[PDB]
Amino acid sequence: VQLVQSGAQVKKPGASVTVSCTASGYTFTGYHMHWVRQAPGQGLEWMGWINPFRGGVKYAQKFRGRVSMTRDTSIEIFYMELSRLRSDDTAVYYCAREMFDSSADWSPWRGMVAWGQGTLVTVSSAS
Amino acid sequence: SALTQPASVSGSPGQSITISCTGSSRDVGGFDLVSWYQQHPGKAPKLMIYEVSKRPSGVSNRFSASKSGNTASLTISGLQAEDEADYYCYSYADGVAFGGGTKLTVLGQP
Amino acid sequence: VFLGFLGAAGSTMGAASMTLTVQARNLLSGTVWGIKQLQARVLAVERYLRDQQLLGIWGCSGKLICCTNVPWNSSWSNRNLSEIWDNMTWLQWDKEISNYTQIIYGLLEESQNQQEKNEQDLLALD
Amino acid sequence: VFLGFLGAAGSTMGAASMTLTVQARNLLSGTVWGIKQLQARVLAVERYLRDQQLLGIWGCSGKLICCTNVPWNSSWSNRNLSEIWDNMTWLQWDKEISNYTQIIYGLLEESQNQQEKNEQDLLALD
Amino acid sequence: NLWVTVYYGVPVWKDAETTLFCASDAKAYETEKHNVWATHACVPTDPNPQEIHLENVTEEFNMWKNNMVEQMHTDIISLWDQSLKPCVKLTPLCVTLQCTNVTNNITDDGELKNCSFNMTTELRDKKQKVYSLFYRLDVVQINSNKEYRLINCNTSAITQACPKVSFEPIPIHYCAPAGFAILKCKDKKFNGTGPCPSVSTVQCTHGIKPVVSTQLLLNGSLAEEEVMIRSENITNNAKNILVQFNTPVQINCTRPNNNTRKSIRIGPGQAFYATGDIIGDIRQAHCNVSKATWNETLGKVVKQLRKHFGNNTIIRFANSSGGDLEVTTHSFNCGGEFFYCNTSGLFNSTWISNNDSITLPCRIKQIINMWQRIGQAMYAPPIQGVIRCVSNITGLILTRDGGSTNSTTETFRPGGGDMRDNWRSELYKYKVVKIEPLGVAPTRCKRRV
Amino acid sequence: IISLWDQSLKPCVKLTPLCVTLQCTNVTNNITDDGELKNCSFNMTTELRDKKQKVYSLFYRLDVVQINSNKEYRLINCNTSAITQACPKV
Amino acid sequence: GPGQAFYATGDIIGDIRQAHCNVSKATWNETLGKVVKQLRKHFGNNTIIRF
Ligand SMILES: *[C@@H]1O[C@H](CO)[C@@H](O[C@@H]2O[C@H](CO)[C@@H](O[C@@H]3O[C@H](CO)[C@@H](O)[C@H](O[C@@H]4O[C@H](CO)[C@@H](O)[C@H](O)[C@@H]4O)[C@@H]3O)[C@H](O)[C@H]2NC(C)=O)[C@H](O)[C@H]1NC(C)=O
Ligand SMILES: *[C@@H]1O[C@H](CO)[C@@H](O[C@@H]2O[C@H](CO)[C@@H](O[C@@H]3O[C@H](CO)[C@@H](O)[C@H](O[C@H]4O[C@H](CO)[C@@H](O)[C@H](O)[C@@H]4O)[C@@H]3O)[C@H](O)[C@H]2NC(C)=O)[C@H](O)[C@H]1NC(C)=O
Ligand SMILES: *[C@@H]1O[C@H](CO)[C@@H](O[C@@H]2O[C@H](CO)[C@@H](O[C@@H]3O[C@H](CO)[C@@H](O)[C@H](O[C@H]4O[C@H](CO)[C@@H](O)[C@H](O)[C@@H]4O)[C@@H]3O)[C@H](O)[C@H]2NC(C)=O)[C@H](O)[C@H]1NC(C)=O
Ligand SMILES: *[C@@H]1O[C@H](CO)[C@@H](O[C@@H]2O[C@H](CO)[C@@H](O[C@@H]3O[C@H](CO)[C@@H](O)[C@H](O)[C@@H]3O)[C@H](O)[C@H]2NC(C)=O)[C@H](O)[C@H]1NC(C)=O
Ligand SMILES: *[C@@H]1O[C@H](CO)[C@@H](O[C@@H]2O[C@H](CO)[C@@H](O[C@@H]3O[C@H](CO)[C@@H](O)[C@H](O)[C@@H]3O)[C@H](O)[C@H]2NC(C)=O)[C@H](O)[C@H]1NC(C)=O
Ligand SMILES: *[C@@H]1O[C@H](CO)[C@@H](O[C@@H]2O[C@H](CO)[C@@H](O[C@@H]3O[C@H](CO)[C@@H](O)[C@H](O)[C@@H]3O)[C@H](O)[C@H]2NC(C)=O)[C@H](O)[C@H]1NC(C)=O
Ligand SMILES: *[C@@H]1O[C@H](CO)[C@@H](O[C@@H]2O[C@H](CO)[C@@H](O[C@H]3O[C@H](CO)[C@@H](O)[C@H](O)[C@@H]3O)[C@H](O)[C@H]2NC(C)=O)[C@H](O)[C@H]1NC(C)=O
Ligand SMILES: *[C@@H]1O[C@H](CO)[C@@H](O[C@@H]2O[C@H](CO)[C@@H](O)[C@H](O)[C@H]2NC(C)=O)[C@H](O)[C@H]1NC(C)=O
Ligand SMILES: *[C@@H]1O[C@H](CO)[C@@H](O[C@@H]2O[C@H](CO)[C@@H](O)[C@H](O)[C@H]2NC(C)=O)[C@H](O)[C@H]1NC(C)=O
Ligand SMILES: *[C@H]1O[C@H](CO)[C@@H](O[C@H]2O[C@H](CO)[C@@H](O)[C@H](O)[C@H]2NC(C)=O)[C@H](O)[C@H]1NC(C)=O
Ligand SMILES: *[C@@H]1O[C@H](CO)[C@@H](O)[C@H](O)[C@H]1NC(C)=O
Ligand SMILES: *[C@@H]1O[C@H](CO)[C@@H](O)[C@H](O)[C@H]1NC(C)=O
Ligand SMILES: *[C@@H]1O[C@H](CO)[C@@H](O)[C@H](O)[C@H]1NC(C)=O
Ligand SMILES: *[C@@H]1O[C@H](CO)[C@@H](O)[C@H](O)[C@H]1NC(C)=O
Ligand SMILES: *[C@@H]1O[C@H](CO)[C@@H](O)[C@H](O)[C@H]1NC(C)=O
Ligand SMILES: *[C@@H]1O[C@H](CO)[C@@H](O)[C@H](O)[C@H]1NC(C)=O
Ligand SMILES: *[C@@H]1O[C@H](CO)[C@@H](O)[C@H](O)[C@H]1NC(C)=O
Ligand SMILES: *[C@@H]1O[C@H](CO)[C@@H](O)[C@H](O)[C@H]1NC(C)=O
Ligand SMILES: *[C@@H]1O[C@H](CO)[C@@H](O)[C@H](O)[C@H]1NC(C)=O
Ligand SMILES: *[C@@H]1O[C@H](CO)[C@@H](O)[C@H](O)[C@H]1NC(C)=O
Ligand SMILES: *[C@@H]1O[C@H](CO)[C@@H](O)[C@H](O)[C@H]1NC(C)=O
Ligand SMILES: *[C@@H]1O[C@H](CO)[C@@H](O)[C@H](O)[C@H]1NC(C)=O
Ligand SMILES: *[C@@H]1O[C@H](CO)[C@@H](O)[C@H](O)[C@H]1NC(C)=O
Ligand SMILES: *[C@@H]1O[C@H](CO)[C@@H](O)[C@H](O)[C@H]1NC(C)=O
Ligand SMILES: *[C@@H]1O[C@H](CO)[C@@H](O)[C@H](O)[C@H]1NC(C)=O
Repeated sequence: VQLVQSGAQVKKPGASVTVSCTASGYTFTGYHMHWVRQAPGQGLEWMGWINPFRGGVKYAQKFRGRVSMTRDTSIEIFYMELSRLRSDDTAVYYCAREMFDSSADWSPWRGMVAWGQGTLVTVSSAS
Repeated sequence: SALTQPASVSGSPGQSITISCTGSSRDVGGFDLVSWYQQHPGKAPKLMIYEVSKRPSGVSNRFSASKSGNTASLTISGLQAEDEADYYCYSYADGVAFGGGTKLTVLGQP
Repeated sequence: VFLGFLGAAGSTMGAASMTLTVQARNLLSGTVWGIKQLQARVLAVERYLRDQQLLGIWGCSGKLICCTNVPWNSSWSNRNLSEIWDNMTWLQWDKEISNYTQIIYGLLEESQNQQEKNEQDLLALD
Repeated sequence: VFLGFLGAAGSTMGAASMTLTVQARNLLSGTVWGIKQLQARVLAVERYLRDQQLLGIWGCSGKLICCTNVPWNSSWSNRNLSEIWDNMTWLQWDKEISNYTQIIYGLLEESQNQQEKNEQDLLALD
Repeated sequence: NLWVTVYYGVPVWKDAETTLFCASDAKAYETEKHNVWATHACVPTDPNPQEIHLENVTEEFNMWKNNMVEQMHTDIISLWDQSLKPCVKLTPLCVTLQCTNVTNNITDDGELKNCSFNMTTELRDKKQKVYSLFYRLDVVQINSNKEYRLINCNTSAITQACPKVSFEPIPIHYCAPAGFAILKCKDKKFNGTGPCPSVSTVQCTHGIKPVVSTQLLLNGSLAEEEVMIRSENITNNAKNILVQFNTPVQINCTRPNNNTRKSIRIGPGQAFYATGDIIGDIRQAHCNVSKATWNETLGKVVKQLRKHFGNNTIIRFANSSGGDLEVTTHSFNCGGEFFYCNTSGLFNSTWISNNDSITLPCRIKQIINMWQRIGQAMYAPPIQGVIRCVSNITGLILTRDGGSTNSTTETFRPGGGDMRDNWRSELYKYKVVKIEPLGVAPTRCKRRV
Repeated sequence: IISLWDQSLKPCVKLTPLCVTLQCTNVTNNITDDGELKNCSFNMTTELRDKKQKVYSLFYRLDVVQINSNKEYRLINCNTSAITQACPKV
Repeated sequence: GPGQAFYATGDIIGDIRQAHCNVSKATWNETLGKVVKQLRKHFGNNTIIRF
């Protein structure tokens, strides 16, 4: 399995960044997808999860209203759009495949077995 | 974060170390799915301890995980220079909550 | 009593010993999406004949009653008659004795029909 | 002895009579390309019923052992008991009697059950 | 000394799974309508639906580990596919549609595209120029005017549901063969899991209307006594909250546009029913819900939810987070064409301690790919005249939102999408069991030699 | 095996519109090749029935046969028989 | 199609060679010889077997 992401992006404060994570080597419509955010030098932060079957999404409280997660099951690509970008959003973003299927043997949260290469978004008021 | 980890732990090669993940009674103690990810500097993390004690594939038996009340613990046996990376705790706190992260250093200056 | 199919399910084994004629009669029930009914009515008759073969290879050859010469092993839940026929129902009974049914059937068929049938044959051969 | 299915096929007929229980239970075994097993397990149930119906239409109504009042005719490979029950096997037995097996069934079901059941019916007529 | 005795036909059942057949009512048998979607060869139901009741019985039910819902889902999907296959294929409809906005004035929103295209006629030599009125959710622009093409002309083979069939959910009784029985849990308070006090036996279930809907359980069965909140894992928020109402909430959904049907011939013996010019006023579909009834129903639901989470807490509602059009909105079929009402005005309230109707915008989408069957999409033909249907909301498929370091106001948002929950609302009180009529038991009896 | 083979091809893709006049040229190679690699370019019907697509492929010599400017080829068994692509998911 | 994809061979990346199948000449010689020793049984006491 492989999760290939886009390249590093340079966005001004107040813009909207759209990152893409393409999956390869498994059934696309049977595994959840977590979106993880990490500021360089800080801890790990979670944003939301996508269920590719009908694309049922659930965001984190810190980014509910800003973040929008969708997917294209034809190309098998998850898309994450982030609006109202601030200087804090300068960070690396990862797409994490769930360890197991969400439909089967999944009551509780567990597993981020596969990750992406990570995309670094740079938000600074400089020109 | 919802969890509190040591800022940085250290150990001698070949020994055993215990990293503590301190959470409340509704996140770590209330469920049994504290996991441990291995994040190398500048790379994507890797799940090395899923469930609460079990480990996923690709990870040897050098890692173990236990839970006492609301305090989880990751024990590393036979430390090696390859383990000089970050190790993050993870718990289901009515959602997704991660530990503050702990920098591991073996056979090296602080 | 005739309380319908499985009517005496929760009743004691002593009382459920008279409803056996009911839960037997309802054991046989007299394209696409129509393969279901055919496969189901084949599985039903196959299961019924499996149970009937198990019953025939025992010293019963008949329904609703049976006896034999195999003794009740003291290890298999040693109790009394009222302690089983009046203190429990068939559900709790098979639940607590869902251990030995296979070996019990094996002994029932082997030690009896391979011995008592040949015994009858040799006592009639004279 | 329990030598598995067809365990004592090559053994003597006298000893092969003590292994009929393992082969009496195994005669039932509990889209496209799935039609194979669905048309086979409907053949298995229809085949076993054919032998059971014959075992019922005859004066047996019993499993693994049956004795009838039809006297053994000398024309059906007249031999002795020792010359057959110990010097031959069930494999060799039918190979020489595969001439009258269809008519042997006849006099064994007609002259027996249409007579001894009618004689039993008139015996209880009083 | 005791001896074993064999009893044949003992009251003994064991959990198992088997191919359950059907049984339809013979009242709608005169409504053949050329092989109605579901019931074609469904054997007639029981004229006397004998349902035997039991006592001193307890069974460990499980509506989430039930294998009847899986059988029902697979049977519904297979029946849908087999009813779609003999219809007309719409593979030549994938052409560059020269689309303009419908003949209207300003303040239109699209949502009604007049599209003209070169369609093949009967004779393979000649061609034909025909027009239709699609919906914006059904077409997508390919990039002089604006050229469009059907939404499922790049990832799936579109098929038109031949209109001789219908979509009316007909009562389907999933019945078990001989040697199997179905256990009905006829008690009032039953969360789904655990032992059931009142376990009765039956040949099979009641009339089940296989309604395919999201965020709202239309034409469903009501709850035993009061509103019941059923979820697999209360702590899990992803678990779809299955609410069962006691009072059915009336909902009147109307497609007011008077559509005319044009029967364009795409091939020899191949038809194509397209939307002609809309004769009358150009309005949009809507679903009225009496605001007072919906309010009091939401009040009952929050009163019951205040039992599973704390003594007293704050419950908040909001419109769906995101995803495909079939989850962010409430999807259902009214008169043969499926459409989606966004239902933002139905989940807005907030409860802490203590005459009109609400109108929701409904968008229509004729090209459908329900059940996410990638590679096989359906085309819903238009329906002549105004469409009207008065349904009863009897359930809610909600989902709890994630918590926080401290959570005093839990928010619930509509959801679902997976149609297994629509069946778990009916197959929750049922379970199939196989009979083990053989029983060994000790007694003083002993056969002779 | 034969009956089980056909039931694995019927749900796969059909290539009846595939074999059009193929402008096959030899792949980029030097002398002493043997052929065995035909770079064929052909018109193919895209998703839209109206528009067409000019796409190429690399067929083998045993798959194409010249029908009779450069040489033009077509699939070998695209007379005679309806070619069917074994959908590669299996 | 719509939604029907002819998987075709794109440009061959790398060096252009042809397929082959290797077989240990030590084993294959010995294997065929073991067959001749058995095949000579069915045709004379000693005859010339040619492959
Ligand atoms: C919940 O239960 C409601 C009560 O049954 C039900 O409402 C009825 O739904 C039917 C259709 O589902 C409505 O009937 C339509 O009436 C028009 C006018 O005559 C017919 O043209 C239409 O037939 C269509 O014909 C097409 C061509 O043959 C065919 O392709 C279509 O499939 C379809 O058959 C229908 O007969 C009826 O008016 C509604 N009654 C009312 C007032 O409630 C709801 O739809 C149902 N909801 C769900 C989610 O199923
Ligand atoms: C079959 O046709 C359907 C209908 O067109 C089609 O669905 C659409 O596909 C497109 C792409 O194939 C989707 O568009 C994407 O949407 C996301 C939304 O977040 C965008 O991020 C994508 O790229 C934009 O952003 C990038 C930044 O990361 C830019 O680099 C890029 O230039 C874009 O600005 C892209 O626009 C679209 O959402 C779907 N949805 C619809 C309208 O149905 C389907 O994919 C087709 N399938 C195939 C491949 O046959
Ligand atoms: C579909 O296409 C295939 C491939 O083209 C085709 O199979 C071939 O058909 C041709 C005939 O159309 C066959 O050609 C013959 O081959 C033999 C052996 O090499 C030659 O001897 C023949 O030469 C002549 O022989 C006779 C001389 O007196 C006469 O009969 C006549 O003059 C002949 O020209 C001739 O070339 C070819 O062998 C097959 N084989 C291949 C390559 O597949 C198939 O028939 C087509 N199906 C159709 C047309 O429905
Ligand atoms: C969608 O587009 C088509 C194509 O333009 C429209 O069809 C055409 O509409 C015009 C305007 O009504 C028709 O013209 C007039 O129609 C009346 C009908 O009684 C007739 O008496 C007049 O002599 C005149 O022809 C036209 O005939 C009609 N047909 C075509 C294909 O040209 C269609 O109305 C549009 N639909 C909507 C609602 O936008
Ligand atoms: C839940 O409710 C929100 C709020 O209504 C819905 O989203 C919002 O919908 C409005 C109306 O369509 C959008 O407003 C319009 O936005 C465009 C730009 O996108 C602008 O040009 C128009 O002038 C107008 O302001 C609004 O942007 C949109 N989003 C937000 C952030 O408010 C949402 O879709 C609802 N969800 C469901 C499932 O119904
Ligand atoms: C067989 O013939 C085809 C068609 O000529 C060859 O494919 C084509 O090869 C050329 C290069 O020789 C490609 O051109 C380049 O494409 C890239 C695409 O990003 C573009 O950036 C360059 O400017 C340039 O145009 C061309 O795209 C490619 N395909 C097509 C449809 O023409 C093929 O390589 C030949 N076989 C072999 C094995 O060489
Ligand atoms: C499925 O839902 C279950 C809901 O009961 C959940 O188990 C329960 O989780 C709560 C916390 O949310 C535990 O509560 C407290 O239990 C002891 C008390 O000393 C300590 O572990 C903590 O203080 C904890 O908060 C329940 O004990 C626990 N179990 C029961 C029987 O209620 C499950 O974890 C959920 N998921 C799974 C995998 O089943
Ligand atoms: C679904 O429809 C409702 C209709 O009320 C939308 O709700 C509001 O609609 C008005 C229309 O002028 C907007 O101004 C508001 O912003 C909408 N939202 C709120 C919170 O009042 C609702 O947004 C629609 N959902 C969509 C568009 O997906
Ligand atoms: C696709 O169709 C076009 C139709 O024009 C073909 O174009 C002609 O091809 C011949 C042979 O190479 C040339 O002599 C003509 O000059 C071309 N016409 C034009 C207008 O370009 C084209 O060759 C076809 N492609 C294939 C390989 O099938
Ligand atoms: C097929 O031919 C028709 C001819 O009518 C093309 O339609 C053209 O004419 C229509 C009538 O005025 C216009 O409404 C169309 O916009 C116009 N199309 C063009 C070329 O601009 C039609 O486009 C042709 N092919 C298709 C299906 O695109
Ligand atoms: C429960 O027990 C009563 C007697 O106490 C009996 O009459 C009744 O039939 C029992 N229920 C069942 C289902 O057997
Ligand atoms: C009785 O049980 C013992 C084990 O407790 C077993 O060894 C013995 O064979 C059993 N006897 C019979 C009659 O099965
Ligand atoms: C039978 O009893 C033994 C001993 O308690 C137990 O280990 C075994 O699982 C039982 N088998 C069953 C219940 O089928
Ligand atoms: C062969 O004959 C011997 C005679 O003692 C018997 O024991 C054996 O079972 C026979 N073979 C088989 C397997 O029938
Ligand atoms: C015995 O054989 C003779 C000669 O075939 C025949 O006439 C007679 O009917 C037979 N008797 C029986 C019992 O079949
Ligand atoms: C029975 O024996 C006769 C000779 O007496 C022979 O012709 C006939 O074919 C035999 N039938 C069989 C072997 O079924
Ligand atoms: C009206 O239709 C035209 C034709 O496609 C389109 O370009 C335009 O945006 C539409 N306007 C709306 C949104 O009503
Ligand atoms: C229902 O009750 C049972 C028994 O207490 C419990 O195990 C289960 O988690 C509850 N959940 C539901 C389905 O509401
Ligand atoms: C829908 O219409 C019916 C009459 O057909 C009426 O009884 C009902 O109250 C209406 N429901 C709503 C939501 O207004
Ligand atoms: C529902 O009724 C209560 C009581 O009057 C009121 O406080 C609340 O605002 C109402 N909510 C809605 C949605 O109208
Ligand atoms: C939702 O509620 C707010 C008030 O809290 C109101 O302003 C808004 O209009 C409501 N939503 C809709 C669908 O109109
Ligand atoms: C609500 O309407 C549906 C329409 O199909 C009907 O089946 C249902 O019985 C109605 N509600 C009640 C409780 O009658
Ligand atoms: C080119 O094609 C012809 C005809 O198929 C073939 O004979 C030749 O070997 C190919 N290659 C070269 C190098 O000419
Ligand atoms: C095939 O490759 C393996 C691995 O290198 C080697 O051991 C074996 O001998 C080879 N076989 C042949 C036929 O050369
Ligand atoms: C082939 O190998 C066998 C076994 O080593 C040997 O006897 C034989 O002479 C060999 N043949 C040749 C031609 O070398």
